[PDB]
Amino acid sequence: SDSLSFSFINFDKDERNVIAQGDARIVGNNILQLTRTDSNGSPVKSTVGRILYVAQVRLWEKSTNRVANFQSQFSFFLESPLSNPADGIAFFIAPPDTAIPSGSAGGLLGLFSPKTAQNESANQVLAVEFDTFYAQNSNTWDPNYPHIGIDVNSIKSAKTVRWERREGVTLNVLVTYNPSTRTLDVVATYPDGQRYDISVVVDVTTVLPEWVRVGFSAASGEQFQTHNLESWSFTSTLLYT
Amino acid sequence: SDSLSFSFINFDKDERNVIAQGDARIVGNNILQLTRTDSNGSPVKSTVGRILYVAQVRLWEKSTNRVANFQSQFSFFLESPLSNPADGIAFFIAPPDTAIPSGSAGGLLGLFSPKTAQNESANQVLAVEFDTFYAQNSNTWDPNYPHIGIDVNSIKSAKTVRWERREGVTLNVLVTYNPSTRTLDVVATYPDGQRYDISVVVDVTTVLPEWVRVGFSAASGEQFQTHNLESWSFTSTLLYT
Ligand SMILES: CO[C@H]1O[C@H](CO)[C@@H](O)[C@H](O[C@H]2O[C@H](CO)[C@@H](O)[C@H](O)[C@@H]2O)[C@@H]1O
Ligand SMILES: CO[C@H]1O[C@H](CO)[C@@H](O)[C@H](O[C@H]2O[C@H](CO)[C@@H](O)[C@H](O)[C@@H]2O)[C@@H]1O
Ligand SMILES: *[C@@H]1O[C@H](CO)[C@@H](O)[C@H](O)[C@H]1NC(C)=O
Ligand SMILES: *[C@@H]1O[C@H](CO)[C@@H](O)[C@H](O)[C@H]1NC(C)=O
Ligand SMILES: [Ca+2]
Ligand SMILES: [Ca+2]
Ligand SMILES: [Mn+2]
Ligand SMILES: [Mn+2]
Ligand code: NA
Ligand code: NA
Ligand code: NA
Ligand code: NA
Ligand code: NA
Ligand code: NA
Repeated sequence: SDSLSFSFINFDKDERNVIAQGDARIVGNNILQLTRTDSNGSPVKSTVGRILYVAQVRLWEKSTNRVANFQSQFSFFLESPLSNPADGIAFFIAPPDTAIPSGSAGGLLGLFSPKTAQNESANQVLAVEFDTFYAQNSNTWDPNYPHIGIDVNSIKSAKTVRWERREGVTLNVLVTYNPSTRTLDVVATYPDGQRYDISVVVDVTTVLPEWVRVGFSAASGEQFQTHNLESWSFTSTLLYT
Repeated sequence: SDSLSFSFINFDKDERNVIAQGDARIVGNNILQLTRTDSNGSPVKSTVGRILYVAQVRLWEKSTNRVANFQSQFSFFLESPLSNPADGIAFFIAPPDTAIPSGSAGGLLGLFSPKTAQNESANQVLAVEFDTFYAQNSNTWDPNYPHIGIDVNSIKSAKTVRWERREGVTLNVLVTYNPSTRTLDVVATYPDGQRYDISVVVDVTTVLPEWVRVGFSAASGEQFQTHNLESWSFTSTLLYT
């Protein structure tokens, strides 16, 4: 598998190529609703939902010293009646058998377990998070404001940028990885043009195994909001260093 | 799933995204060998092997009047000690649960059943075949020469072009479907530039279900040859009519 690409303009309730985990489901109006809702569509507490694309990605190959580039383009929106809505949505990459960890319904975003969430040697997760909940006596690892972060085997982001959450508004995101510069970059844009950029140097060959799956995760703990993925397109190609 | 693309520059023995059927196997030299060989690598009688890509393709959608384009580019070579090597290799599209039919190890190319092989209403197969065996008292449906054919729910090709088999030589093939003209085109070239073209008008929405898998099939009956797929790339995008 030297390359893979796919796109979802919207989401099909009869989709065949998506592994859904936890509370994730595709709605009648073709939106991927990651976190659980009640029967009126209102967000609920203590929920994780994730999706992965079914086909595995060859992220790198040691025998040929190849590493893949990738791009992930997606749009999402969040809704909540709360002044401190939680917890957030993330694009992520993990081993193919990745499953929702225990204790992840909350600030761990469905991605980490409490005992190991800040121990990089215990994890294999690369993620780009949109984090709306940052209370300093609880999400102690966060900066004290809403933020976009790049997470490298830890819920404490390697780097963040201050972000503004906008109730019901769709954010457009492009995540790219350049293996020649080992740079993971993120550009997020709201409809009025407000832009957010964050990037880190990261060697994926030390973070993740050779074969991975890619997808999204979201969670709510005591505070809550819906996490709605509208669309997603992904591409990856193995390249020589 | 609104688009899918993938590429195999060669074949990984540890590939994750290929469904292998029958005798198909990936060699230590990264070649997909569709038909069975003995302990010395010599081709044998009465064998079928097929592969499908794991991710399903949405080829069309009735309720929205969408139909997908597709392109499939691939290379293969055939080897045999026989004067009448058989039976051939085909790129094919079929329902996602497609399995090797009984009686298909021979001129039916792993694609059709003997009692229904020329009854279009009984089948759901679109294929581009490279057919090396054409004995008129046996493969009665074939022209009396080696040929490339487009098969629309029948082993009797809707159209063929005369072809020359070249022992051990790689043929490079591009198959494309244009939904706006309903045209399926095939262009095949040998390394010296010798070219073969064949095309048909076919409405895939009357041939195949909305979701399909794509792949290759090969078979040998009483006469035999190896069928070696070297590389394959595919793309499909679902579009409005
Ligand atoms: C009001 O909720 C805040 O205060 C509570 C009492 O101290 C905390 O338990 C609570 O933490 C949980 O919810 C948050 C927000 O969903 C989540 O990030 C965290 O991991 C816990 O699940 C929160 O700080
Ligand atoms: C010597 O093989 C030829 O003659 C036999 C007796 O007439 C046929 O049975 C035989 O047909 C089988 O093999 C061919 C070639 O592999 C295959 O195309 C066909 O479907 C049968 O399996 C062949 O004509
Ligand atoms: C971090 O994780 C490693 C690997 O699982 C473990 O051996 C180590 O004890 C952990 N360290 C801390 C400080 O928790
Ligand atoms: C062709 O197949 C159809 C559908 O399976 C069947 O009803 C019909 O009898 C067949 N026609 C033949 C064998 O001539
Ligand atoms: Ca947080
Ligand atoms: Ca034949
Ligand atoms: Mn954070
Ligand atoms: Mn034929
Ligand atoms: Na692939
Ligand atoms: Na909702
Ligand atoms: Na798959
Ligand atoms: Na995880
Ligand atoms: Na051979
Ligand atoms: Na006939």
